[PDB]
Amino acid sequence: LMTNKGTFVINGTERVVVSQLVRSPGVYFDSSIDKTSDKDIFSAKIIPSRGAWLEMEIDKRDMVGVRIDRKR
DNA sequence: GAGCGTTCAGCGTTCGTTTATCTCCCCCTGGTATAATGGGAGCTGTCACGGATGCA
Repeated sequence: LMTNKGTFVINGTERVVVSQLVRSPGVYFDSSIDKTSDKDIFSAKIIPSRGAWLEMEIDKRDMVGVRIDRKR
Protein backbone atom coordinates (compact mmCIF):
# COMPACT_ATOMS: atom_id res chain seq x y z
CA LEU A 1 0.00 0.00 0.00
CA MET A 2 0.91 3.65 -0.46
CA THR A 3 0.92 6.01 2.52
CA ASN A 4 -0.80 9.40 2.63
CA LYS A 5 2.26 11.22 1.24
CA GLY A 6 2.59 8.94 -1.80
CA THR A 7 5.54 6.69 -1.00
CA PHE A 8 5.70 2.89 -0.79
CA VAL A 9 7.52 1.87 2.38
CA ILE A 10 8.91 -1.52 1.30
CA ASN A 11 11.48 -3.38 3.46
CA GLY A 12 11.95 -0.36 5.72
CA THR A 13 13.08 1.92 2.85
CA GLU A 14 10.89 4.59 1.26
CA ARG A 15 10.43 4.01 -2.47
CA VAL A 16 8.66 6.22 -4.99
CA VAL A 17 7.33 5.11 -8.36
CA VAL A 18 7.75 7.74 -11.04
CA SER A 19 5.50 8.24 -14.05
CA GLN A 20 6.63 7.07 -17.47
CA LEU A 21 6.15 8.61 -20.91
CA VAL A 22 5.42 6.11 -23.70
CA ARG A 23 4.12 6.27 -27.26
CA SER A 24 0.38 5.67 -27.13
CA PRO A 25 -0.96 2.79 -29.26
CA GLY A 26 -2.72 3.65 -32.49
CA VAL A 27 -2.07 4.49 -36.11
CA TYR A 28 0.67 6.96 -37.07
CA PHE A 29 1.21 8.34 -40.58
CA ASP A 30 4.68 9.59 -41.50
CA SER A 31 5.66 11.47 -44.66
CA SER A 32 9.24 11.34 -45.91
CA ILE A 33 11.22 12.10 -49.06
CA ASP A 34 13.34 9.65 -51.05
CA LYS A 35 16.42 11.26 -52.61
CA THR A 36 16.60 8.77 -55.50
CA SER A 37 12.86 9.01 -56.25
CA ASP A 38 12.88 12.86 -55.89
CA LYS A 39 9.31 12.55 -54.57
CA ASP A 40 7.52 12.19 -51.24
CA ILE A 41 6.87 8.76 -49.73
CA PHE A 42 4.13 8.02 -47.21
CA SER A 43 3.95 5.23 -44.66
CA ALA A 44 1.50 3.96 -42.08
CA LYS A 45 2.14 1.85 -39.02
CA ILE A 46 -0.31 0.53 -36.44
CA ILE A 47 1.55 -0.26 -33.23
CA PRO A 48 -0.62 -2.23 -30.78
CA SER A 49 -0.36 -2.68 -27.04
CA ARG A 50 0.43 -6.40 -27.14
CA GLY A 51 0.28 -7.98 -30.59
CA ALA A 52 2.60 -8.02 -33.55
CA TRP A 53 2.79 -4.86 -35.58
CA LEU A 54 1.71 -4.00 -39.08
CA GLU A 55 2.89 -1.47 -41.63
CA MET A 56 1.55 -0.15 -44.92
CA GLU A 57 4.07 1.61 -47.15
CA ILE A 58 2.92 3.34 -50.34
CA ASP A 59 4.92 4.18 -53.52
CA LYS A 60 8.29 2.78 -52.49
CA ARG A 61 8.72 2.21 -56.25
CA ASP A 62 5.18 3.48 -57.17
CA MET A 63 3.31 0.52 -55.61
CA VAL A 64 1.69 0.14 -52.19
CA GLY A 65 2.72 -2.71 -49.88
CA VAL A 66 2.28 -4.23 -46.43
CA ARG A 67 4.73 -5.45 -43.79
CA ILE A 68 3.17 -8.24 -41.70
CA ASP A 69 5.64 -8.02 -38.75
CA ARG A 70 8.32 -7.14 -41.37
CA LYS A 71 8.61 -10.78 -42.41
CA ARG A 72 8.74 -9.93 -46.10
C1' DG B 1 81.79 -53.60 60.69
C1' DA B 2 77.38 -50.50 62.09
C1' DG B 3 73.84 -48.11 59.94
C1' DC B 4 72.76 -45.90 56.28
C1' DG B 5 74.29 -43.40 51.67
C1' DT B 6 74.20 -42.86 46.37
C1' DT B 7 73.59 -44.71 42.45
C1' DC B 8 73.65 -47.78 38.55
C1' DA B 9 71.03 -52.66 36.93
C1' DG B 10 68.23 -55.07 34.78
C1' DC B 11 63.58 -56.55 35.56
C1' DG B 12 59.06 -56.70 36.04
C1' DT B 13 54.32 -54.77 35.75
C1' DT B 14 51.20 -53.22 33.91
C1' DC B 15 50.20 -48.78 31.76
C1' DG B 16 51.94 -46.42 27.74
C1' DT B 17 51.69 -45.76 22.59
C1' DT B 18 49.88 -46.17 17.61
C1' DT B 19 48.25 -49.64 15.02
C1' DA B 20 45.23 -53.06 13.73
C1' DT B 21 40.08 -54.82 13.64
C1' DC B 22 35.00 -54.22 13.28
C1' DT B 23 29.56 -51.75 12.71
C1' DC B 24 26.49 -47.81 9.83
C1' DC B 25 23.58 -43.24 6.50
C1' DC B 26 24.29 -40.38 2.69
C1' DC B 27 24.57 -41.19 -2.10
C1' DC B 28 23.46 -43.41 -6.63
C1' DT B 29 20.50 -46.33 -9.40
C1' DG B 30 16.13 -48.50 -11.12
C1' DG B 31 11.30 -48.69 -11.52
C1' DT B 32 6.23 -47.55 -11.70
C1' DA B 33 1.46 -50.21 -17.18
C1' DT B 34 -6.20 -46.64 -18.46
C1' DA B 35 -4.75 -42.91 -22.00
C1' DA B 36 -1.95 -39.01 -22.79
C1' DT B 37 1.43 -37.84 -29.41
C1' DG B 38 4.84 -31.02 -33.01
C1' DG B 39 6.55 -24.50 -27.69
C1' DG B 40 5.03 -20.32 -26.41
C1' DA B 41 6.60 -15.49 -26.99
C1' DG B 42 8.63 -11.34 -27.39
C1' DC B 43 9.50 -8.23 -29.84
C1' DT B 44 9.55 -2.92 -32.66
C1' DG B 45 11.51 2.15 -33.32
C1' DT B 46 19.72 5.58 -32.65
C1' DC B 47 22.88 7.03 -36.55
C1' DA B 48 26.12 6.80 -40.28
C1' DC B 49 29.24 4.06 -42.93
C1' DG B 50 30.65 0.51 -45.74
C1' DG B 51 30.99 -3.75 -48.12
C1' DA B 52 29.11 -8.04 -48.79
C1' DT B 53 25.17 -10.25 -51.04
C1' DG B 54 21.20 -10.71 -53.37
C1' DC B 55 18.41 -10.11 -57.69
C1' DA B 56 15.99 -7.49 -61.47
